[PDB]
Amino acid sequence: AIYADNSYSIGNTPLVRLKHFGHNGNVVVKIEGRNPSYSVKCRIGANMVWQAEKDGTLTKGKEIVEPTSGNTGIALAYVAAARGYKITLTMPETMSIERKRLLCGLGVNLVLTEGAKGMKGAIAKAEEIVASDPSRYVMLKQFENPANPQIHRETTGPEIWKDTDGKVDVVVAGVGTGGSITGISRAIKLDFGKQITSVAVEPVESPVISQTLAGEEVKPGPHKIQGIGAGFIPKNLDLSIIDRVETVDSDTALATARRLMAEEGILAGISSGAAVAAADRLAKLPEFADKLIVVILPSSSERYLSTALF
Amino acid sequence: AIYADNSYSIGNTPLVRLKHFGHNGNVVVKIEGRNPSYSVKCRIGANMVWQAEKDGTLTKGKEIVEPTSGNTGIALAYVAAARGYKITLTMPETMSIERKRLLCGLGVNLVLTEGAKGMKGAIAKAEEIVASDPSRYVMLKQFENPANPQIHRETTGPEIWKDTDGKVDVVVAGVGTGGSITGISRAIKLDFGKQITSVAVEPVESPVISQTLAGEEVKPGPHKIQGIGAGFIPKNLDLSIIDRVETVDSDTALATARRLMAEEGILAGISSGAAVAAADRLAKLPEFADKLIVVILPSSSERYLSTALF
Repeated sequence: AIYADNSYSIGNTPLVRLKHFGHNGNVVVKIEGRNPSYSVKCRIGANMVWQAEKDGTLTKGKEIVEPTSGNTGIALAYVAAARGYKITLTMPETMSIERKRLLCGLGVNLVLTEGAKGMKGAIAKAEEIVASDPSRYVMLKQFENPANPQIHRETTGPEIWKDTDGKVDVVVAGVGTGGSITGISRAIKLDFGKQITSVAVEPVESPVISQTLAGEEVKPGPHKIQGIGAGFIPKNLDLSIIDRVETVDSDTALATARRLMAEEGILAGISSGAAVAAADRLAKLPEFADKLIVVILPSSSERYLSTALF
Repeated sequence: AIYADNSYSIGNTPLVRLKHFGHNGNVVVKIEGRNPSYSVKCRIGANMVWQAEKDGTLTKGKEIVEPTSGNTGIALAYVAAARGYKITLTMPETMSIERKRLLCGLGVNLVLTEGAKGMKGAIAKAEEIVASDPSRYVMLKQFENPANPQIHRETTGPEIWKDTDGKVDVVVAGVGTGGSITGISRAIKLDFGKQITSVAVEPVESPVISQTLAGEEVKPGPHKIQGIGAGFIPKNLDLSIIDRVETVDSDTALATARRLMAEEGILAGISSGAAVAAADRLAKLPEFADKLIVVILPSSSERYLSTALF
């Protein structure tokens, strides 16, 4: 069991039962912080690169270009270093010094865009760089790349099946790309044939999945629950497998993350608090009393030291 | 496989083969960053508490008091929160705001000592608090507590045996408490009967193990390789099982940690770079050419963002 590089070490993350949430230990958490670059995204960083290699879109000498400095950026940086690809990440010039230093540390070619242009500016610039030499540059496209949910179908979902001996009844996950909830859900429902309840979590400030499914006007808004609430329905969110949508507000998500730290001794990120708050709400409905609820905690706390968490 | 609290989730950390160090892949690293609170110390935080419980020194209502804010402090904070103990950590008032916020986040009662007094002040204060109500307060004493090396004999060492199918020939580890090298060494040499080479790593700036074994004057010095080089021989360093001592300087340790990041896509801490630099030196001696060298990387990189690493 020696990994040939750090990309292959993804996953096998542990399940920890919560003591101060749910009812008689019905809430259980999957610690995705225990990963090569400390987020759930390492699984997709790995698989998107592996997949582009197998299909010939990524070859020796080609360079990766992605508009991200979040978990996905960090994940692709580590994979690119592990597997010997150059990588450029585009991002607004107003990003954190810590994040700059971290990505630069991982050997990323950092391309800062105009502050004023925000995400839009960074995405446009990524596309511009690719356009300039399409045979040289490859954008992996986390929101739409099927390799994203597929890795969760092959690893994250079977890990949950196995660690629960098939007893999982409910999976609760925040939605960014939708990869986690989609892949996990397909694994449990389709590969293992169990009719669980799949619960998507989104910010009440930007409840676009809830609005969409209700046939209402889609109205995104700002929130502080980083990693989720992208403000649109991503292609990697298979709405067909979603049974339920829970909205959580930023303050509750933050307070819940602090509670996980101080009461459970679990170092999770803001989105982890959002996911647990939703799971805790379900866990205290009588309908979920005898049900084992498994919650994805996407990231670890030291990543949020600069933020409102602390 | 559901842990009853986060203390039980320790270990099972992965081995990753290095591409840009050693010779024909003879250097392999154990990623101790993949742990509940992101260091090797979580194993001892867990076991010292478990052991004090089993021997009746830690009971419901008693409070932990330790002079540490490093990895051990963070480790005990998470265990104390997971298992429902109050904890006070003493530390110089000049410690980092990040570290203050992190420990405070974990629900620690932080006791700041006089800047001028440094470590000495914090240790004295810990002892003072314990003295004031010895039936209330318990100090676990990482430098001398046998539960420290014992956890490494029971988990870390057998993990290395198993992941290498008994092929490990050399274990390289930096020494702080000496727990890692001691426990691992006892496991492999005594429990599994293989005559490996155990290599302690210390800073050339404070080479007290080298001085001691040579019968020379012991002369500690400041260095930046955090986690090692305590400036004395700790009781939990079993010198009997040490075959070799490698000294590494701070700059090389730092540059080596940056190389691990940028060339291997491994997010390790300063002491991880020190340990790899020593292993790389051994790995390029012909005597170690056909030998599998396993190196402990104690911590992950985001813990060193404020530091000289970045």
